[PDB]
Amino acid sequence: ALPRLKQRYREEIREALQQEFNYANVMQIPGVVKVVVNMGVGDAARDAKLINGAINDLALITGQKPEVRRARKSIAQFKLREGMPIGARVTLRGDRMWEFLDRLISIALPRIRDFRGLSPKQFDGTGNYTFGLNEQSMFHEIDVDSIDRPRGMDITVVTTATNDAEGRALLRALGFPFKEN
Amino acid sequence: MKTGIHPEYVDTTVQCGCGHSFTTRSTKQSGTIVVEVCSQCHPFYTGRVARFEKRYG
Amino acid sequence: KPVGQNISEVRRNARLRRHARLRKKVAGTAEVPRLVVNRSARHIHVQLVNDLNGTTLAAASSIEADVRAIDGDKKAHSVRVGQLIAERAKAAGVETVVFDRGGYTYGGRIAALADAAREAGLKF
Amino acid sequence: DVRPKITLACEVCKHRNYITKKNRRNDPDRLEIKKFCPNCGTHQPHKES
Amino acid sequence: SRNGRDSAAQRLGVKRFGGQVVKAGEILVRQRGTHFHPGVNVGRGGDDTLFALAPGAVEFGAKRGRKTVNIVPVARP
RNA sequence: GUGUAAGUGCACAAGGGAGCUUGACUGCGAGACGGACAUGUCGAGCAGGGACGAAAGUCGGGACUAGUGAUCCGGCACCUCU
RNA sequence: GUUACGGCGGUCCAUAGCGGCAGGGAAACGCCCGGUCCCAUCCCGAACCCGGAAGCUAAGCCUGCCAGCGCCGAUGAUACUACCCAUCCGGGUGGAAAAGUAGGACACCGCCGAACA
Repeated sequence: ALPRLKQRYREEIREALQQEFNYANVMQIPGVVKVVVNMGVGDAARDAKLINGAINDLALITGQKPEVRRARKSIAQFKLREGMPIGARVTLRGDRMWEFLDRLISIALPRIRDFRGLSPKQFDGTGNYTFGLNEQSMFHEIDVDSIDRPRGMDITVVTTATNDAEGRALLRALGFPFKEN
Repeated sequence: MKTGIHPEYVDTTVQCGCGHSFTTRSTKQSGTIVVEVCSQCHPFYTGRVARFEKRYG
Repeated sequence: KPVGQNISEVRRNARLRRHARLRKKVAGTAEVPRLVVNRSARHIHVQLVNDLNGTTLAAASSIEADVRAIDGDKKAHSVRVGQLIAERAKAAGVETVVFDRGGYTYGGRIAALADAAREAGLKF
Repeated sequence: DVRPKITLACEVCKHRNYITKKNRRNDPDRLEIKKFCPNCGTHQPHKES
Repeated sequence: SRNGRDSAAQRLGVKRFGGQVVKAGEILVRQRGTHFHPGVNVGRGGDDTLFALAPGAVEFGAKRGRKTVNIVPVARP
């Protein structure tokens, strides 16, 4: 079996992009590469338990155990020291990537309160989109009664595209609820 | 695939307000999953002078 | 025009770099030549190098039709290639060699062919 | 003090000795390491005294 | 005045120069870093000291941008 | 960036990470550097018994150069000495 | 012996690098397909490893051309300097820079193997 988003991209999105941009060789078609969800606690510098709550939230939402990022620089304004856990990170590739993308697009984004769309201006040169949530309640993989403190994210979708226009085209064809500019 | 480092998976029917049985794997153990809204039914996927005229005309 | 490097660049540069980093401790002589392996996704190749003179005493590969005729897996092809290099070294008079893994992990096909050279009469 | 010279004798009699130092607060418990013993010609572990 | 303190001279430098014949074990240079790198038949000590591993004549060469010291096995009479 | 001053080095890494481990060994040591002397420093290699490694091999503390005190006197452990 | 071929090495390791333009996939070199087996992720079959060849030269790779950026670089002269004259000033004999300029340069050599003879 194939995830429906991946099957859709294989069949119709590829031909749509090929018609739109007229790539010289078959393997210029821009595709998704990986998805990274970053949850930087920052406040975990005092109490470690915040990093554990972040670990559980990420593991529940993505489905795989997240990796704790160490602080690679000491700072005094944030009373940071090298080596304590600051934030988590998950790299999603392949089938798990596609499933997660389907879940997010079709369930999580519409569940956001007074959702008005995500700006299509967040790409950077190579068409790797990155937005950020403020809480984790949109996903039903978590329990509202279980959660106690909001924890936002930074979802970044790195693609094979070379330009911002191609990246936004691929994401819009995928079903991203962009705004209009 | 490491056996004991990740949670469970199960084919669950995802339900929306439109009335669609969505047979696909999920982690929720309800067997059938119900959501109120999704892409199929979401709306995104789917002057003072005037006030004077209303009041007095 | 792709924005960054291709994955082939990363792989090739990393392999050349980590082959060079192990060539520090491994160098071949006339009586103790360096047996360097080059492995692709489709084939495997070996040579016997005397590093002082920069020559090659013996060589073997899965390109050769005689070893291509075997129907075994990639591991079987590597095993037979190891046998070929072993008996060619025997015909070359070289008895002891030093195994140069060419920057690849000593496992799978390369380990199979190195073992194959070992029990075929090459002490290394 | 800190890092005092410590004495570790061979476990199997002969009271053969090596000396070294360690943090007595990083390693408060007695140190155990395996070392060559000349008379036995063998590698036995040595217990800090 | 705060100043007035200095350490002893360490007598570092090159001990045998190019063309000098040496015996095995003979110290070639006394250096702190690896200003000269070991070449053929030349080893490196704990304090980055170069010494001869075989008898012969000292030869200063450059290998891949680094100055190196090698020993040439002078021909037996 | 290299625990620590400075300098000489180190990107081939000597810098960052991971697995196993105790060579932070015993008997020695060709040949040397430096030196009034006393001090000090490097050292291939041999043997025993080990660690890591598929193997070649490397390991007689730490990238290197500071982190120390002669003789006398006395304490402790062992010795097929008296 | 030949080929726009693949590897292993070199050279007081850029005269070689970088950049631009134009090409190619015979065997090879790769990208590529998948995670069933050896094996792997401080999470991720991304990488490592394994199993295959549907597609592709878009990249890598290599081929030809550009001095463009970097790089190499004289001779002469000068700075400086050993010795000797010279009361100072300076001079004679010998050595001789750096910078700059003319220029060079889009690498060269070696050993195997592929395909062709």
